Amino acid sequence: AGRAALYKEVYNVIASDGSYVNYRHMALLVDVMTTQGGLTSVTRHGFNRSNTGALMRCSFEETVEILFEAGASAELDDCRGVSENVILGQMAPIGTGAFDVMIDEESLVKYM
Amino acid sequence: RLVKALEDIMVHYDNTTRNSLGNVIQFIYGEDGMDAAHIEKQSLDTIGGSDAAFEKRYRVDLLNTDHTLDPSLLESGSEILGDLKLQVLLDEEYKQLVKDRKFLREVFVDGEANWPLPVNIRRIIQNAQQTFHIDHTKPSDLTIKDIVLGVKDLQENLLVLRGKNEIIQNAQRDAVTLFCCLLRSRLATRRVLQEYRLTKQAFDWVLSNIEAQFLRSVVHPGEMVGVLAAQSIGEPATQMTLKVTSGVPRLKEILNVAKNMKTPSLTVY
Amino acid sequence: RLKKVEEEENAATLQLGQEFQLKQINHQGEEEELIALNLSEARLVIKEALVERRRAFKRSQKKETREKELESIDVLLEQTTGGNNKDLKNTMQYLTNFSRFRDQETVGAVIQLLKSTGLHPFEVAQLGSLACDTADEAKTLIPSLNNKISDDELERILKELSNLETLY
Amino acid sequence: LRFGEMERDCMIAHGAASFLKERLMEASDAFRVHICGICGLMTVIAKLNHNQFECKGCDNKIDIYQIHIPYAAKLLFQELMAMNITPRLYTDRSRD
Amino acid sequence: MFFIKDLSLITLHPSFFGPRMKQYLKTKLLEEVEGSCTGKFGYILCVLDYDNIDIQRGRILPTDGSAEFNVKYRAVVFKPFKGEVVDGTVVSCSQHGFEVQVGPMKVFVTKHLMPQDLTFNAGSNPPSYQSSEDVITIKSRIRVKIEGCISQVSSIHAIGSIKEDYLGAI
Amino acid sequence: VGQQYSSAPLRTVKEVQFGLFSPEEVRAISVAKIRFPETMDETQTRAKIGGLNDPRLGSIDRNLKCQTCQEGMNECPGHFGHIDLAKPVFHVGFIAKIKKVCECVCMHCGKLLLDEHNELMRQALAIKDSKKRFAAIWTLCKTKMVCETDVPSEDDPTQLVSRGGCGNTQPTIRKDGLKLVGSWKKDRATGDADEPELRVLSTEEILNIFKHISVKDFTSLGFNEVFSRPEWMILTCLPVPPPPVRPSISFNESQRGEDDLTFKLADILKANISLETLEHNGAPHHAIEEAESLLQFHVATYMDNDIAGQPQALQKSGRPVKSIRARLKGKEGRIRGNLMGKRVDFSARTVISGDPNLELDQVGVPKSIAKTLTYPEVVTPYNIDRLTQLVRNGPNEHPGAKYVIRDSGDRIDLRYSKRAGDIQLQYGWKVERHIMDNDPVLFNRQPSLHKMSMMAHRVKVIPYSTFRLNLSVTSPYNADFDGDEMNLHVPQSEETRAELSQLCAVPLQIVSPQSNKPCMGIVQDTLCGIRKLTLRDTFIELDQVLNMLYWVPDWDGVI
Amino acid sequence: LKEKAIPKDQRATTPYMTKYERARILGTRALQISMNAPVFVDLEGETDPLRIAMKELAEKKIPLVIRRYLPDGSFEDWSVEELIVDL
RNA sequence: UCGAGAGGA
DNA sequence: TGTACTTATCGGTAGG
DNA sequence: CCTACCGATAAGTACACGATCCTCTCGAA
Ligand SMILES: [Mg+2]
Ligand SMILES: [Mg+2]
Ligand SMILES: [Zn+2]
Ligand SMILES: [Zn+2]
Ligand SMILES: [Zn+2]
Repeated sequence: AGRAALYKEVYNVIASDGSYVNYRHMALLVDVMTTQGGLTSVTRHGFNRSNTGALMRCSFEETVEILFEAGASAELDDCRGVSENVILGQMAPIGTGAFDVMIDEESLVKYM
Repeated sequence: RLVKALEDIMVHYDNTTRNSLGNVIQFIYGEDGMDAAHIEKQSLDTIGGSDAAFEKRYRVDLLNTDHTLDPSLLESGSEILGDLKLQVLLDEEYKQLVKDRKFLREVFVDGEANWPLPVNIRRIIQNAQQTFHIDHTKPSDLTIKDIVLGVKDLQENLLVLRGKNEIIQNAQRDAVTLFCCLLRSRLATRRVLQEYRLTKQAFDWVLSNIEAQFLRSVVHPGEMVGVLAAQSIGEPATQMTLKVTSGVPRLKEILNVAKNMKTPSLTVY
Repeated sequence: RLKKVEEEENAATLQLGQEFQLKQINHQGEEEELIALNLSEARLVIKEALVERRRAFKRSQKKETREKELESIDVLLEQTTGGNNKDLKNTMQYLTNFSRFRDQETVGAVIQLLKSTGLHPFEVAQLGSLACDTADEAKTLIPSLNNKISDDELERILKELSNLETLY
Repeated sequence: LRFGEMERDCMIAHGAASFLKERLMEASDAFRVHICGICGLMTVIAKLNHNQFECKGCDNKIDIYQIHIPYAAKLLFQELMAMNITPRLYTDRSRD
Repeated sequence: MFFIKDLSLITLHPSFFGPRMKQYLKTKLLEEVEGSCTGKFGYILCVLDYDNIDIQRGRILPTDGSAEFNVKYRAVVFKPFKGEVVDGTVVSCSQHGFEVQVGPMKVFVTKHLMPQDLTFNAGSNPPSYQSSEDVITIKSRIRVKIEGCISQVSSIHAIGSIKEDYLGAI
Repeated sequence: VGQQYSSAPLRTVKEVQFGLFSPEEVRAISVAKIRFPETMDETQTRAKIGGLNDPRLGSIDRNLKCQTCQEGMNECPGHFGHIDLAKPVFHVGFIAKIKKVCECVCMHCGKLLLDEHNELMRQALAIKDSKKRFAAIWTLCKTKMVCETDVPSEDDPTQLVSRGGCGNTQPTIRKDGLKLVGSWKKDRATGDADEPELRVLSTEEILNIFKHISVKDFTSLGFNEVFSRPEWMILTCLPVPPPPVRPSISFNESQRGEDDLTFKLADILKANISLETLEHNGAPHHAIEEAESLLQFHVATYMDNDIAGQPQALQKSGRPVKSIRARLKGKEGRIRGNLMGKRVDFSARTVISGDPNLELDQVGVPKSIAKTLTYPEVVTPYNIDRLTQLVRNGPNEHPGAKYVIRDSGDRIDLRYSKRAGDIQLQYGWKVERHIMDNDPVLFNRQPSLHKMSMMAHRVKVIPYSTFRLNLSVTSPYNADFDGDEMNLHVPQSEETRAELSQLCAVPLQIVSPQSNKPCMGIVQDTLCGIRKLTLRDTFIELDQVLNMLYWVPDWDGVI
Repeated sequence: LKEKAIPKDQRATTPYMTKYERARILGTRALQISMNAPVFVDLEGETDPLRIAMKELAEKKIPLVIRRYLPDGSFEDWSVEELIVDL
């Protein structure tokens, strides 16, 4: 019920001036803040303090603070995120990079 | 903050809105699973209007002299009269149409009919009447079994989630609901002949063009969605030039959460 | 990972490398036993692989006796592989001069005789490669035996190896 | 010209994963570094003429992998080593 | 002694993406593998069975057009051990000792690792090692026990001894 | 690429594990000793002493050297060294973590304060987290200030059983800068009457307690068995970053101009050399601790110089030293400034202009900009005649080339080169050619707020130096032409340019997914004139009616 | 842990080619053509390698196979021929 | 080049 | 300007 | 009817954050 009220409040500010933004965008942000258990702040201590790969988190304010926690607690960055593949300098698993492409020898002969 | 909070979020290949770690935020993107660009503000005619006009515009009664279809609309309009087997499905059609009005009034309690939904049926029928040059003088080539069955057979083809088990099949039915409610509203057995005058050749084309435009309107796996949403909410906030708190100072409270006054005026009824 | 202990020293107490296990894996997936070869076994395997190589190299082109084995192997090494391979010529030179059995028929019985007794494929690769006369000679040069095989039962095999022994 | 966070953000939104990566590497930093596959650090002493690739600390001339990563990342992991932090770069998967 | 092992290895340029690819890749495999000498596997001598080679699929790399193919193959290996008794042929004969060409690897035996009752003969060419009626010259097949192994470059070397029962000249 | 071929496998970084440097591994990892705190000259003649800078690591001035591996500045990755600290010291980052681990595990034995038998202890250890589990473990062992020997009385009938070693009283610990102090109570009608006893807790005491901590006490407090052992939170052996991390810069030729860290690294060696000689020579008891606090402070401000509101440390002149934390801190500092966002090549920027005769997807690039930016085209049988004709035109005639890359990595600068006029051009070679018409290129206007503002644009090479663009595309970018500038990015690969034309095209981005409606509209004169024209009042005579029709590029030819 | 790939039967993925796949398959085929790779379709005097890759898809003569990964690691290998180009 | 200062939609 | 972390005094609960 | 302990709500102190890009010039100990 809390998230349903949260959407009403977010949508009411977008409606106040500048109608409109599609339900999909605000309901995603709202579902992000509530698919946690309670309410999640969109700040350095709210969302940024989560079970996320250390490199993704250090790129938002608490940089060396989080990187010290990463080493002291022996955290492992999964390399599955957007941010950690940008730092590594690899084709990130986003749209074009979310699938791999192989060549088929069965098809190579078929077409000559 | 918004853009950094929703970087990881992306529509996966199994129509589910997950992230980097793999936690689920939404099971179907924005509840319907459509690429936001292929949507138009469409009107649901089953929710709006009086019960007298709704019963007049949609109720089909072959077992009556004044509530039947005139043979100038149907090719077989006189041999379809007094048919009990054909009225069984025309009762089944109107019993689903009266269910739609009661369910829609539960969803949109405010009474508004114009809502954004995929596939512009409004124009798909407007172009069919021009593409085939259909005249209002001569009767159609289709019958009642062709309309009421063809409309229901199309509803199966409109796939969002690729099913096999009880969960995915029920999630598929839940995903369409509001769209097929509009489809039942627009392709009613009476409406197809009374207002549109669709020939069997042009009707089969309209059903396929609806299926084709719907499968085009489905979200593309790889769409960054969260990144898209983060910018789609943050951009209008930049142009907030226009005694309760509103605009950007109120927008900080809704992000911060944030147990301070400003204007906590609760509403009692 | 993180240096590791290293394992153990490579010895003649069947303490083979951390890679060469008594029971290892296959490309297909099965748990196949270790494939160790002696000087007769390894000579007939490279000759077989290079005889079948020229057959495949010339398919695409479309659209016995001691000293006679030395010259025929030397020609085969030049056609199938280029001059760049120095190691293979020295090995094939050494394998044909020190092979115990020349005929593929005799080798089959040698492997059936040895790979059956209950000995590691490396001990078999060492028995079939080195010529031994006394039971004690084999027990000293291949120290992995001792308890693994009986002194008189090992002599029974050693006698049969002199009968299986080929003429040069 | 600068291709910062705001410029990277839109290229993710579009879905062009390789154009963003090319802008980030081929048109900017891009550096090939040898890493020890056993520990995951840049401990490798790569001689590209005598071929003595040896990693002092793991006695290995076999488990060594070269990688194209940005020169600033190489530099960042070296700064983290200077602060007693170990960003062990592993090319092998172990968590599904 | 010599083993047959199941082991694997390749990035292929897009200009070679034609029907004559499977055979061209098989050549790229033997071009590097055939002749190589790894520290863990030993000398890679001959890639067995040129036919039936498993190649699977080549994932075309991110920004370049090259295909990364995994080539599963079978090849003969020459891997020695510290204790492995080997009978090669004497190739180098000198005052210090002798070098034994056991297949593709050279093994060195010092004057101290061999018996004290033998000694080198300088007044005989090719250089020789006498005792009674046993002489070690330019050829002379010898039985050596590998006491130690040297990994060095892509060419394994050893340090064997011939001072024991049943050892020496053969 | 980092130049030159390598005979090693190339494989993507699939995961990155974090941990701490073991002072035992830092000794094996190290190639340097770092005894001398001086940097430039031999002793002291010319080119770096074998103490700090190139003892057996990174090269310096155009010399390949690099501990015999050579390779040169552009290839040499820099090698790590080690510096032995006379007395162990805390790590600035793990100050509260060391203090909170001491507040949980009791001292004198190195064993947990509460272990298994307590019901709340089982309720806190129930979570298999890392920090959330340790968060409860801190609040539980924070109190119950004495270690225990015998404790269960209401689980076994009455008698109590022993699970611990020594029952010594754990003290209350607080922070007074770089050091920690514990308050032992006692005072039960015995020593110190009623006031407690306070002790300065040295790193040598804490480290030996952390060494005696059990293998299960690591997992209970959020530590790893091989990556992050609590003993490595205290530094006994410090690693030294090579020259690529702290360069010499080179002031002219015979001058210096070293990096802020090279001076700071020597300052830790200077603070350590005073203790190294004091511990061996005349020891004045409470005068070595006065210097030990300065070595602790030197290693502290090297990593963190923007510490608590007590010390500062500045490298005279008055400007303060930039620490490793301040160097890679957010906003224009390594993570956000050199990794999340970077400066790029094959880019342009100039004042923008509007045009009614440009296509919606077109961009008017000036001749000087297209002649400066290059696209590397590979020599194929489909170009050859075209590619050689551009090489023939050279770097001054508009459709021309600047550099020709041959079979091996050898750039041929056509601006100079004795053979510029000749050039045969073989297949497989790369020819860097001037930008030409209808080339997919990214055109951008900062701030980049939404998915748009960064779109693909068909190129049209035009005179008059200014970025020309269509009028209707003023809305997605938001900018007008009141002295506004715009970026430009030429893609270098055939794949990235196909990822721009088949994804980010200007007309492909006509309908906005934000408001499910279009994000491009007819504006200004085109919107003002369309109302004036579209009304029953106005008609157009035959003469102007045929020019109105010819202006339409897809006109059928039917009046 | 073992494999995770579901066969070319019983697949829960879209039979249509995603806009990102279309741009990638063209991008890589146009790159390979530009790098001298052998062209399978009959050339009609095409000097641009993307114009070639675009026709290559129309005739369905591309020998590429797409590996569509799911969140649990499982993948379904879809050959370019199997996928339908609506978009 | 560091820093400060100034200036631009 | 707001959040989060950390320590000191304080009324009562019921058990021997 | 009193005490060994055990939860209250306090108030104080401490935390490193805040448009995007771009351009020009001055003066070090
Ligand atoms: Mg994680
Ligand atoms: Mg402006
Ligand atoms: Zn290592
Ligand atoms: Zn170097
Ligand atoms: Zn204790």
